[PDB]
Order: sequence, then C-alpha cells, then structure tokens
Amino acid sequence: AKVLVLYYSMYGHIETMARAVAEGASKVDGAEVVVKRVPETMPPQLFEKAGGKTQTAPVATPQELADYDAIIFGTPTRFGNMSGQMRTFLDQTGGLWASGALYGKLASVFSSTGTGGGQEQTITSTWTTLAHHGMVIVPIGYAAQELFDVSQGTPYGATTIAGGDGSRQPSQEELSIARYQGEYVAGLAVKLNG
Amino acid sequence: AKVLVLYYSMYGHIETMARAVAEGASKVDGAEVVVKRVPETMPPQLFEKAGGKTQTAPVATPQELADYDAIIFGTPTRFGNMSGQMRTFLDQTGGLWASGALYGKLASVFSSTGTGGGQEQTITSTWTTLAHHGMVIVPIGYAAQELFDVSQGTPYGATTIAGGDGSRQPSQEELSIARYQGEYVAGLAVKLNG
Amino acid sequence: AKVLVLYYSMYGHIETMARAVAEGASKVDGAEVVVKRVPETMPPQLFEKAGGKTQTAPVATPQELADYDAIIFGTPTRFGNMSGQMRTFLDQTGGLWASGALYGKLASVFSSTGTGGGQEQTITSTWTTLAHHGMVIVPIGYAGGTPYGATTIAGGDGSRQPSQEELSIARYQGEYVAGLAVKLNG
Amino acid sequence: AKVLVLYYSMYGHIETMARAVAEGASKVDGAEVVVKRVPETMPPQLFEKAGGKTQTAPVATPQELADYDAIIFGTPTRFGNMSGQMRTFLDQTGGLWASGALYGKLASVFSSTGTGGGQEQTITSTWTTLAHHGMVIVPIGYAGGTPYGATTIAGGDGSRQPSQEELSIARYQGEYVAGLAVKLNG
Ligand SMILES: Cc1cc2nc3c(=O)[nH]c(=O)nc-3n(C[C@H](O)[C@H](O)[C@H](O)COP(=O)(O)O)c2cc1C
Ligand SMILES: Cc1cc2nc3c(=O)[nH]c(=O)nc-3n(C[C@H](O)[C@H](O)[C@H](O)COP(=O)(O)O)c2cc1C
Ligand SMILES: Cc1cc2nc3c(=O)[nH]c(=O)nc-3n(C[C@H](O)[C@H](O)[C@H](O)COP(=O)(O)O)c2cc1C
Ligand SMILES: Cc1cc2nc3c(=O)[nH]c(=O)nc-3n(C[C@H](O)[C@H](O)[C@H](O)COP(=O)(O)O)c2cc1C
Ligand SMILES: O=C1C=CC(=O)C=C1
Ligand SMILES: O=C1C=CC(=O)C=C1
Ligand SMILES: O=C1C=CC(=O)C=C1
Ligand SMILES: O=C1C=CC(=O)C=C1
Repeated sequence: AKVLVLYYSMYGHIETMARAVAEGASKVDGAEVVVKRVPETMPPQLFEKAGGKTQTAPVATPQELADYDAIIFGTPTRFGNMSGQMRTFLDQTGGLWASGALYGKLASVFSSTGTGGGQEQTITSTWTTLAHHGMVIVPIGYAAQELFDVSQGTPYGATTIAGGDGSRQPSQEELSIARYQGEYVAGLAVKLNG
Repeated sequence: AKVLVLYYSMYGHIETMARAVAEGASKVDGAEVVVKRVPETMPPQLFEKAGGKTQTAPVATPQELADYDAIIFGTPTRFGNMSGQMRTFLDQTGGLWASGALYGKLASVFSSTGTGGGQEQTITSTWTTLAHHGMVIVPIGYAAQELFDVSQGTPYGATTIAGGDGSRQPSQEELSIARYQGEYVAGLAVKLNG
Repeated sequence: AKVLVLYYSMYGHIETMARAVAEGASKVDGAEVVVKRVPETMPPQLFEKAGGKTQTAPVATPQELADYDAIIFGTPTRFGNMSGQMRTFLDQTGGLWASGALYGKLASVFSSTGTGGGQEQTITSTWTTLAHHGMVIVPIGYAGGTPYGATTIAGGDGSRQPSQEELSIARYQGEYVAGLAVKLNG
Repeated sequence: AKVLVLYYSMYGHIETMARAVAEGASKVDGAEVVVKRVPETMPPQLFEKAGGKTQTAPVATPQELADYDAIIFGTPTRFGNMSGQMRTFLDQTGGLWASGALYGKLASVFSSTGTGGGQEQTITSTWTTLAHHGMVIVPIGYAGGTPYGATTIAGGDGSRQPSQEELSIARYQGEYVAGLAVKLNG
C-alpha cells in the first residue's frame, strides 16, 4: 500500500511532525511511504523576509494524490482552519473529484498551533473536504498506551504547540503521537490494499 | 462481520431510513446486520400526545455496542445537532470509552430534516463523538452512479426531507442512497474483519 | 437588559463557572442577571450512583428563555458535544423557534472538560443550535483556552476545580455579554 | 456605521449576491456601505483557462478591515470550506489579530454552491476564523436555505443564476446586519 504524507509548513513545526508521521508509517511492512509538501504561495522574497523555513521535501502536484491508498494531511492552524496554502492546493483537486479518484481512500490529519486554540476546528474542517472526496476518515482517538513509543487530549489527529513566539519545537511526547498516527493509518492501508 | 444500525426516530422517517440502510448492508455476504433503537426519553403519555410513532425494533443497551464491527447511526436533525435521545444514549458510553471498546470500529451516520437546514451539521457533529471513541468515520461522498439501485448533494451521509409538516415520506431516490450507505459500510466491515 | 445564565452541571464544574459568569454580568449597570439550570434527566438513583453533585439553582422552563435579552449557556463537554441534558432541553424549544421568540437575542457559551479535548467542538456545535433560533453569537476572542467561550479543565479524574484564571475569563465573558445586551436593549 | 461587503467570486455567483447584500444594507439610514473583493491568487492565465469571470470591484487590503463596524463575508463553497483565495486573504490578518482591531465588530457570512452540499460547513467554518478575531457573529435564522447565512445554488454545471428568492434573502441579510451595526455604533 502506498501512503502519502502531504503537508504545509512555514516555520518547520508541521515539517517535523510530517517526518514523525512518515517514520511511524514506515514501520509497517508493505507500506511504501512518501513525504511531499504543497507549494508555497508567498513570493520567496516575502517568505524569506518572514523567516520562513526552507524544506527538502518534493512539491506535490494535485494529480498525483490519485496514486496513493492513504493520504495523511498536515497543516498549521490558521484561525481554526487549514492554511491558505493547503486550501489553495485542495481547491485544485476538482478533476480528481469528478473522476472519483480519491473515493474510498484513507485520510487522516495532523496540525500545529501557537497556543492550542483552534486545533480541533482545523482538523474537523479539513475532514469536511476529505468527505467531499469520499475518503474514509481516520481519527486517532485515545489509543492503547502501550502502542506509543514514549510512555505518557487530541482525539482528532496529532498536534504540537509552537508557542506564542513560534520558538517551541515538538516534544518527544507529541512526536510519539504523530508516529503512532502514521503507523496506525499505514496498517489500515495495508489491511485494505495489501 | 457484525453491523449494527442504531437509530432514533420520533415520527418514523429515520426508522424507514434505518430499514433501507439495513437492506443494503444485508446484500453483503458475510455481514450480519441487526437494527436497534435508542430508548425514548419522553414519557409515553407525552410521546403519544405528540403523535409519535410506535416501533418494532428492539431497544439497544449502551454496552452492546462493543459487540459490533461497524455501527451506522441514524438521528433526526434537531437544530443542527443529533437528537436529545441519541445524545443521552451516547453519554452512557463512558465505560466503553474507558476500555477502548469501540476503538477502530467503523462508524457512519444518516439523518432526516424537515426542510434541509442543519443536516450537514447534524452529521459532522455526530462524527465528533465517534472520533472520541476512536472510530473510523465513513462518509458517502458522491459514489459511482451505477452503485445506486435507483438511477439518479449529501456527501456526509444519507438524508431525507420530512417536510415542514412532517408528512413527507422518504422517496426511492433517498432510500437508494441509504441502501448504498449500508452496503458500502458493510463491505468495508467484511474487508476488515471477515 | 435581562441576562440569563443557563447551565447544566453534573459534578459542579459548570455550576462554579456559571456563578463566575453571573458575577461578571452583574458588574454591568442596567443588567438584571438570573442563574438557572436545565433539568436533570437522570433519575436521582442513577445520578447518585454516578456520584453527581445535586444542583439546587432554580430550574428553567424552555419557554421562559423568551424573556431575556441575552442567554449565556453552560454545558460540560460530552465527546465534543453538549450534554444530553442540555440537548434534551433545547429540543423542547420548538415552540419558541416557530414563533421567532429568540430571534436576534444575544447568545454565548462556556464549557468544562477533562484533559481529552473536545471543548472547541462542544462550543461551536452549541452555536449551531443558537443560530437556528436566529440568535447573535458572541465569542470571547483573545480577551485549554479558546476564543470561542470560557472553559475549565476538570482533570481526567474530575478532581480539578476551576483555576483563578479560568474564573476570571468566565467573569469577563459575563461582563462583556451583559455590556452588549445593555448597549442593544438599554 | 460603516459596513463592508467583502467577497471572493470566480464565476460571478457570489459577486451577484454581494450586490444584493449591499443593496439591503443601503436601505438602513446611517449605514455607509462599501463592496470590495479579495485578490485573485491565480495568475490571470490560469483564471482565464478555468473560465473565470474577471472581477472589477476594488480590491481590499487586509488591514482596512479595521475601518468597518460590520463585515459581511461572501465566499463560494469549496469542498465545505471557504475558497483558497478567501483563506489566503484571512491568513494576512495576523497583524489585526495581534492588535485586537476587529474585536467586537459584527460579522456575517453568505455563500454559493453547486447542488452537492457543503454550504453549511463553509459558513460555520468561516465563523471559526471570525471568532478568533473576537467578532460578533450574525446568523440569519429563519427570516438550499440555511439559517447560517444567505446562499445560492449555482447548479452542477455552474449555469444557474441566483433566484429572485435567493437575492431577497441576501438583501435581508445586508439590511439586518446594517441595522444592528447602526444600533451599536450610530
Ligand atoms: C495567520 C495566522 C493565524 C494563526 N492562527 C492561529 C490560531 O488560530 N491558533 C493558534 O494557536 N495559533 C495560530 N497561529 C500560529 C500557527 O498555528 C503556527 O505558526 C504554526 O502552527 C507553525 O507551524 P509551521 O512551523 O509548520 O508553519 C497562526 C499563525 C498565523 C500566521
Ligand atoms: C426540536 C426540533 C428541532 C428541529 N430542528 C430542525 C432543523 O434544524 N432543521 C430541519 O430541517 N428540521 C428540523 N426539525 C424537523 C425534524 O428534523 C424532523 O421532525 C425529523 O427529521 C423527523 O424524523 P423522524 O420521523 O425520524 O423523527 C426539528 C424538529 C424538532 C422537534
Ligand atoms: C459522557 C461523558 C463524556 C465526556 N467527554 C469528554 C470529552 O470529550 N473531553 C474531555 O476532556 N472530557 C470529557 N468528559 C469529562 C467532562 O467534560 C467533565 O467531567 C465535565 O466537564 C464536568 O463538568 P460538570 O462538573 O459541570 O459536570 C466527559 C464526561 C462524560 C460523563
Ligand atoms: C474547488 C471547488 C470545489 C467545490 N466544492 C463544492 C461543494 O463542496 N459543493 C457544491 O455544491 N459545489 C461546489 N463547488 C461548486 C462551487 O461552489 C460553485 O461553482 C461556486 O459556488 C460558484 O461561486 P462563484 O461563481 O462566486 O465562484 C466547487 C467548485 C470548485 C471550483
Ligand atoms: O473523550 C473523552 C471522554 C472522557 C474524558 O474524560 C476525556 C475525553
Ligand atoms: O430549524 C428548524 C427547526 C424546526 C423545523 O421544523 C425546521 C427547521
Ligand atoms: O463536492 C462538490 C464538488 C463540486 C461540486 O460541484 C459539487 C460538490
Ligand atoms: O488565534 C490565534 C492567532 C495567532 C496566534 O499566534 C495564536 C492564536
């Protein structure tokens, strides 16, 4: 089964989370995992002025989403919605919609916030779009503690706190939940698709 | 795989929908389908005064939800939320929550409204609760037309219009979508659980 | 202007928050504030088995909601929705709905939760209902903190009591809503 | 009171609705109404390839939103969210957010959709953002019809134009919001 971790990050928090999701997914024998980012929509001059972080991941096209059995979407919280960059990218999936290209495929979502507020709304409003595509939506609930690789309130998807100033980095507790999410979704993908 | 169609109905619209969901689910070889209702919370005197409809389905207990591989929830729209009866029943699932009893099981939702407004919100706010339980959420999207048994804008779950006066009954077009939802969810249940 | 603080509480957390909301609203000249609860739907036997804290505020009827200029609704988070008790109560407001009785009145929401998340969804899914009644919805913005409404964290075991800061935010919500009610209604 | 009707439209449906909203708002004595659009983010080449209807209303800056007493936001339904263009625009209001510039101002939302559903989710997920800014949210209630805000059905092929009834509801939304803006701000 093929698993895509598709993300947008301005300052690297979601990028670090994406790498954790991919790490967990890679634990599943038979899962082929790929990490890509959506295009930055800001001119590079403005992105650099704003202290945006450069990233090694390849840029996804909308059309290539059709190639995967599961897609795990990562976005920062922007006033309780997904980012404009992710929204703009998803608005380019009308062709896939019309052909049924994503119907029945697995989808799951992770996020990041400065100070917590809005994270739930970001995830559930992303689910809405995934449902228009007919995707099967995978929340994380509160999984059995022994399934997390770090011993230790986010049932919709993994999250991390960036701090009011953006300077906080994901903790190992937060990354462990992201790794669980990837492993769990990839396992489902293999169970459904081989 | 065992599939529960669990519903609340005051005037029979959701009951008719539930029967359609169950009919579709029953098409799947290997799916064992059962239909139950949540308890009425109104005293019978008031229910009868209000013109409520008597129903043959057995009354579910909260604990028995643990016995199923998939649960398809039906509720009328009450100001854009599930009914009080369904909410009250789900509030009795704390024990299941604590034990992980519903984690990873399939869930899907159908509804009914008088005049359309609120149906989307009813379904997505029901999804929230299912996600706290760790259930895998199955929207219906816009499925391939040849999969509906009646040739013919509801991607979250099947719906029906009861009319402002409650006198409209589900059309065959609406029931066909409910039947598709049951068949689709039961197929997934068998693919995951045998 | 008349302000109703209308709440459901099983273990007392929302009850404590409701008192704070009312205190804040009472700081506003011209605001007449009343605190009521929705009925418990559980038989007392089952409420007591569950370790409930018996509520003694006056019980509101669904119909009296029409008498207020602003209503501030309190509910615990129950798997990211309002409680069944609050939902059952609101399901009895169909008569008001039909008559337009709450149309244009102010509404605002506060909640309580354990440490599991869901509070944001509880508040926003409560807003949906208020909108069907045509109520004007008042979030708190950036005045487990959300801009949607005041919250308190009760702890996984329910033993935490609202913090000083959480009660201050609840007081602010009452004061702010009551002020808007007076600006609109005198 | 100053009322901004701020919209995004690709094929003209929200543009037509915005004109109606503005007409309604303009019926209110003391309301000063302005209609602006958010920038198109697509290069014109791609907008034209997609059959877009070139928009000519003045383009709003994110910062000028602070100048209004009420803002009525229009966006097409894009898989149950606002459009990427409206989202990109709102993502540029962080400077206002930090300064509290929109706090307490009135907000209301209208939308357009094909026949697929999602309009309710578009409106309510737009409300979330408005709440982060501390805006007071105005649904229309029972004054593809929703109590959340005016809508129009564009058809599966986009060829339907707003109906007379849909434009009447849009006018009502503008009139109602503008009236509340004048009651609050003169
Ligand atoms: C326009 C804008 C809106 C924001 N809205 C929120 C918010 O609603 N809640 C929050 O806690 N943080 C908010 N933030 C902080 C971002 O979520 C934070 O920068 C992001 O999670 C960092 O992830 P990244 O490094 O992957 O870009 C916002 C930031 C911006 C620029
Ligand atoms: C308290 C209450 C609230 C309602 N809210 C809505 C609503 O938000 N939207 C709507 O279109 N119909 C609404 N209705 C109509 C119900 O959805 C309708 O009675 C129901 O779908 C019938 O299903 P049933 O026969 O299975 O009970 C409401 C009815 C009641 C009693
Ligand atoms: C049925 C049920 C569901 C609950 N769901 C959640 C939840 O989704 N998230 C959460 O953090 N706490 C949850 N809780 C814990 C309650 O929110 C907490 O006990 C409640 O806020 C107490 O408020 P009260 O003392 O006013 O009743 C739940 C509790 C019950 C009984
Ligand atoms: C990316 C995209 C997603 C869409 N999603 C939906 C949808 O979820 N439901 C719907 O009924 N129509 C949907 N539509 C159709 C639009 O809502 C319709 O073309 C739009 O309302 C037109 O408004 P405008 O003319 O102002 O651009 C979508 C269109 C596009 C381009
Ligand atoms: O979903 C939840 C249920 C109960 C609780 O305490 C926390 C979260
Ligand atoms: O919001 C609504 C309430 C009741 C009804 O019948 C239709 C809509
Ligand atoms: O989800 C949808 C996408 C496009 C459209 O036209 C209708 C619905
Ligand atoms: O709503 C919010 C916006 C920005 C931020 O940094 C934190 C919260």
